[PDB]
Amino acid sequence: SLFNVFNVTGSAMSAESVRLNTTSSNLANADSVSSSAKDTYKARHAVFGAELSDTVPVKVMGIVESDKPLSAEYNPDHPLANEEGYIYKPNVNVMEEMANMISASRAYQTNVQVADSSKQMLLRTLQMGQ
Amino acid sequence: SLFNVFNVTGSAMSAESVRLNTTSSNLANADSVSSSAKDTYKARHAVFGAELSDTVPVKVMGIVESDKPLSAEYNPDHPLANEEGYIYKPNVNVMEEMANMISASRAYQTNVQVADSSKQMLLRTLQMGQ
Amino acid sequence: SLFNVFNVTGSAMSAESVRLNTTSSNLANADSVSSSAKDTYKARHAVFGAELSDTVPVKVMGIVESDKPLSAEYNPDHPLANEEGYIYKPNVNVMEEMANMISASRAYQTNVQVADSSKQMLLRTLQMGQ
Amino acid sequence: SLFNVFNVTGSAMSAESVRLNTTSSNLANADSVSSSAKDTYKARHAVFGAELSDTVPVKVMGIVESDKPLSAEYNPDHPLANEEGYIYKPNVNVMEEMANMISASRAYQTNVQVADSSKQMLLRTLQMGQ
Amino acid sequence: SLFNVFNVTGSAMSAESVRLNTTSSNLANADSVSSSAKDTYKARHAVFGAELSDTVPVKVMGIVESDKPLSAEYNPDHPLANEEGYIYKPNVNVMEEMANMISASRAYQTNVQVADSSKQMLLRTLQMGQ
Amino acid sequence: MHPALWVSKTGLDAQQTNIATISNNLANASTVGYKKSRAVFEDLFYQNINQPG
Amino acid sequence: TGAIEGSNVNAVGEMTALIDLQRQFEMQVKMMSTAEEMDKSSDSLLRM
Amino acid sequence: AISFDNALGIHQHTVGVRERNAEVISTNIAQANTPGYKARGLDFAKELQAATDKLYRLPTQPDTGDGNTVDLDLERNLFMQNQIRHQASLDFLGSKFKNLTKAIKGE
Amino acid sequence: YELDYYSKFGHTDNYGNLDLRNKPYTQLPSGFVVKGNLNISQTPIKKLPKGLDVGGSLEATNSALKTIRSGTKIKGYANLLGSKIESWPRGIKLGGYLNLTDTPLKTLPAKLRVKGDLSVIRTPISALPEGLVVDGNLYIGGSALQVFPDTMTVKGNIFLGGNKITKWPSNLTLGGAVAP
Amino acid sequence: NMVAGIPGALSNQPPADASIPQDVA
Amino acid sequence: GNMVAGIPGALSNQPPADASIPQDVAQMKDGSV
Amino acid sequence: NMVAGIPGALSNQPPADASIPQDVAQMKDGSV
Amino acid sequence: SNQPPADASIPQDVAQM
Amino acid sequence: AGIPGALSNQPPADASIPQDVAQM
Amino acid sequence: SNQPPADASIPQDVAQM
Amino acid sequence: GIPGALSNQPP
Amino acid sequence: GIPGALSNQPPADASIPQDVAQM
Amino acid sequence: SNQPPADASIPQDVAQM
Amino acid sequence: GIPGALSNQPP
Amino acid sequence: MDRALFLAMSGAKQNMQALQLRANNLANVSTTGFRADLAQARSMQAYGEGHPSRVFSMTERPGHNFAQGSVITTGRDLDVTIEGSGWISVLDHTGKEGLT
Amino acid sequence: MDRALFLAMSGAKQNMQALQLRANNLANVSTTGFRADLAQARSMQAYGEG
Repeated sequence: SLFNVFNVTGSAMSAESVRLNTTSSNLANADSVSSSAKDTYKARHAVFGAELSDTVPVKVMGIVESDKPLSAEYNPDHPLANEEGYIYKPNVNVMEEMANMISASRAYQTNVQVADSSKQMLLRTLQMGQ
Repeated sequence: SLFNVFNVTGSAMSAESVRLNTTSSNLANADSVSSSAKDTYKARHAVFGAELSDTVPVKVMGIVESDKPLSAEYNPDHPLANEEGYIYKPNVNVMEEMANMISASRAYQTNVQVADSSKQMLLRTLQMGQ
Repeated sequence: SLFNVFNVTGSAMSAESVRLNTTSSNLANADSVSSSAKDTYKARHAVFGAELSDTVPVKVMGIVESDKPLSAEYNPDHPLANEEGYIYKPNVNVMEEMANMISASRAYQTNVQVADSSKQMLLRTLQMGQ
Repeated sequence: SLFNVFNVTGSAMSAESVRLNTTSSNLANADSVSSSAKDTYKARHAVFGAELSDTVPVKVMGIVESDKPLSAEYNPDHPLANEEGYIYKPNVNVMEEMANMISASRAYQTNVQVADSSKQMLLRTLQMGQ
Repeated sequence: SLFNVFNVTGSAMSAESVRLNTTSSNLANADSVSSSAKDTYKARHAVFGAELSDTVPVKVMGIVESDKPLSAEYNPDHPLANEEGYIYKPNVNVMEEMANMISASRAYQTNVQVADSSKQMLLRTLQMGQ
Repeated sequence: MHPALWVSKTGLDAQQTNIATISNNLANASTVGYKKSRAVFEDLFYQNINQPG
Repeated sequence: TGAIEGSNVNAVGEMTALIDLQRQFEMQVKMMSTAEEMDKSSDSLLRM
Repeated sequence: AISFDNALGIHQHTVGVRERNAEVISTNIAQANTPGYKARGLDFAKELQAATDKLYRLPTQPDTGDGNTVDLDLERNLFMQNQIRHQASLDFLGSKFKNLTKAIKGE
Repeated sequence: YELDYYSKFGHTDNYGNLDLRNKPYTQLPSGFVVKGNLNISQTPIKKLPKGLDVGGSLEATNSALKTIRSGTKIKGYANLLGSKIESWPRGIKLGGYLNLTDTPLKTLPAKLRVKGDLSVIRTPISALPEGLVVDGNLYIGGSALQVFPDTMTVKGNIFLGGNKITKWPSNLTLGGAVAP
Repeated sequence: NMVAGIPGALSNQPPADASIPQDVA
Repeated sequence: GNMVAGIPGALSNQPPADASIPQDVAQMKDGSV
Repeated sequence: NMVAGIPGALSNQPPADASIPQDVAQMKDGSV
Repeated sequence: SNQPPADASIPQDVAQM
Repeated sequence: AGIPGALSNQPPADASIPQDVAQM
Repeated sequence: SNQPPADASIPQDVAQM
Repeated sequence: GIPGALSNQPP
Repeated sequence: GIPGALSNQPPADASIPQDVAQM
Repeated sequence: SNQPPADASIPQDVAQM
Repeated sequence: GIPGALSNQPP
Repeated sequence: MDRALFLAMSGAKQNMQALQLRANNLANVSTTGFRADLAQARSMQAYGEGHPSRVFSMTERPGHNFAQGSVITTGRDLDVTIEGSGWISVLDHTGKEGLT
Repeated sequence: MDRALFLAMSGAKQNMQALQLRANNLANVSTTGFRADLAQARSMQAYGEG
């Protein structure tokens, strides 16, 4: 029904919000050599997935880390330097985060139009019978 | 018999409702890479039908996936990529989804007017001879 | 007989719809150096007519291309360039096509107002005397 | 007596219009060193009143000049300069004029809503009992 | 009882307006060393509260200053300098105040939408049966 | 994402690696027995869109 | 021999094509908007 | 038979539940900024059983130190859906009396 | 090919965790020591080197790992989800849980001690070893197990998950509850 | 006899676009 | 005739140390005149 | 019980950034 | 759920929680 | 199931199998 | 009319037909 | 009237 | 009729004698 | 309340207030 | 009562 | 509803396609031996009953810019550039001869 | 609204603090016997449900 559109579009609104927050944590950790949890932060990605289970909502199935190797930088005098003297920094790519930032915002706003479009159809469907 | 117009207008309301649900799923899954290259989401579209063997109802004959080739993207960083670093994405075109949203909403509300006006003609018929 | 008004407004609305589609094609084909068969697109324009000798319906009597010369562009390396390296493009002018878009839409909507107002006048005639 | 509201909101409409025209005279005469009445222009301001003692109308009781000293400028060769070489300019402050423009315009519009809403309450009062 | 909704949204708007004025006083006093009361200005933050135990209004239970140390500046020739030449300044952080300005405005505007939407529901209930 | 966004992003990523390759060469301008590296660009896959296959 | 041939992309030629594609794209979007605006208006005919 | 309980069906109770649901969503939006507040959800089937409750919503994302589990994207959508369904319930329950009055008066 | 000392350096973080995800490495040198966690998920590695030492946790989810040799020291947990391990060697010093879900595991060492949780979910294992001791939660859901040994020890909850148990241990002390 | 096809934008463009499946068209 | 008066807007909402309102007008804020 | 605290920027911070006063952070649990 | 969700932990050292 | 390398939001414990992620 | 209206062509190239 | 009120007539 | 009006039929052309000949 | 609220005061020095 | 709240009255 | 919605939609969709075609050229400015792709629009009238007012526009690739590229002097023996017009015969991984 | 506003604000705020630490280093170039201060960022995740 038209109410299923609200569930489908609403799921995308939450879905694009997850990717926006993941990108925000990527931009804020692009230069963080250290990290609690004994893990040099690596770029995270939200992998969307259609939950077919007509109406196909979108669900986040889990956040996946980047496969790119960490950026090694020779800083011998740093306390975190290894024997060779290289400290490692996250593999966050700025350009893809900016592209993800644009795409997530554009996709978020176009889901609002569909919810608005379905809202008007239900209101007119209610005016029938009056 | 006494409500032939309602069965046709109502069928259009159910038919145009499915097309909006399909549009919502296409826009909500426009960036769902999922996994592999054949389980990837593809734009779905309802098929309308009219059996002209008075009134010809409109019947949806199932959802059909688009034949457009998948949008390929070079990204040898996503862990769900392939040998050549390509992730195939759904063949959803935003411009055609926006047009379907406009066409579905307006056509759906047009049948509301016809169904609402059809009831008035039935009500006036009861006043014949009075 | 206000039913004649319905014919006149309906013929006017049909004429405006033809003009709108002509404007739509000009905007879409304002940058096309090629064509379907063999002839460069030229800005099309519907021809309205009034067969004055009551009411005078307005009828579209055919589409006539604009007589403005095609805008020649110097694209010498283009495959379709002539002996002098010029390619020709449609004579569509943006400013006048936008005015047609505004004029046709506003003219279309005011004829709906007349038909709706004329529809009411017929109804009040039915209720005359009782 | 909702008609008394029209006397209150309507009075504010005139009162906020006076303060807007007062602002315009201050904006236009912020750099005017001469005058037709032989006295240098000073930032004028309206005075609002409330004769509180049900409905209390707001009335402007007169325009009053600002108490700030005139802004002196060292222009020794100007025809209107004094012995010390200074000319005097109106004490109009840009920042407060912008706030007055924003405050007066918003105050003008918020009284339209009350005057419009009070109109509806009267129309429904006429409809009572039927 | 949708009239209780107006209390919750009305209390929310009051809470968000308090935070905005607190933000305004922080921006205006980010560089103020002196004060009327002989104590350096500290960044202020209104404390929201919820009496959860149906409708739970949000209440402001008081303004609480940030406990971060005052930013000391080496200004030995300043009249207010201490024995070591340090003057103390408010601990207002510019970035966190801009986020509060953005958050307070958006939270204010979304409660207007709820109040307006809840207003329509009550008016629709008045039309029940009649 | 519109495909034009990602096609342009590939160029940005490609030039980013080119800058990093150039930066290393200028860093080792005094290294004894060093060989310069150059980045090689090539176009990616070309796809038929208006055809089902 | 001893040289490598680069690409022949005319950067200005692509940029001026881009700005014309944007304007033509936006004008057609306005045509879509005025098409549904006319459709909404021509719906009170059946609104007796 | 012929009683208001059977004539009105369950539409007499749904209007009340949609009002309670709207109140809770209004509370969630207002308390979105107050730290420590846990988003409250209302179970529709519970008030269905009460006719013939006030649960907590588990977050999809972690907090940021506030402890507030309100997602304003979700609340707006749930408030829009409830308001649309509330009007339909009024239409359903309103027409119950309109048909009932026409049967009695015959006109 | 095989991982070298220089290739090892390019897959290590600041605190010393080796990341080999999707990397085309087939075998690791013997006597391998990792400062922190080890990740060999989705790797074509079919065998772990003898004398392997991991200062953190071993991650081999959805990998091709098949054989682990005895003497391996793992300080953290062992996660072999979706791998190709068919048997668990005797004498593995495991400082954490052992997750063997969706593996072709068939045999387990006798009197095995798991300092954390144990998973045999959807595994073709036919019977648990005698004297099994589990300090955490035991999940046997979807597996082929239907008879427990004479004596076993689980300090947490026992989750049947759907499989039917007919012969319960004679000597069993449970710190939690049993769930179907 | 039936008249079936995908409605909307996928059918209101020239067949050279080839978006509709051949069987459906 | 117990009214309250003053310059509305920006002039009055400054703190009194600004001394922008005339003193005669500023004293009609307590209900005088 | 009553739950409260400073909203906005200060609370949406990691606890290490001691912007929030200690007693106000206590209120964020429960009170009566 | 029938019980409030727990808050979020943002420690500067996970070993101390 | 779906993605093979999803993360877990629970703090590391090294003793309890994380059930937040779809561990199948 | 008694004959159903013919379907439009929109040919890519007119010569191909 | 207002003591500092301005006149609308020429001085 | 209006002079110079366009036609709604493919434009008889050159190649393929078929059009050049049949009126 | 029944008693008009008092005007707020914004002095330069709280002593001379 | 928020412990240590600022007041709104001249110190 | 008016068929002008789809007539304008089909033009807006094609303008995006031409934009992507130009985007690939700018992404391939530094590519070696790369011939820029040309983009244009073709007008295809909707022949049929009624007034000839509806004409569609679809983008196409009429050809490529076969001009000589920018020659880079590297001083390397195994680097060659074609003078003027020409091609080099190569076979790809499929063993299919193609000009480069 | 969305919590990414404060998630990015909590990152921009720390960048200014890191900038202050580097500013103190450059102000102390002429200072005698001054040991430079290193600046680093620690990644801390909000552990919990979701």
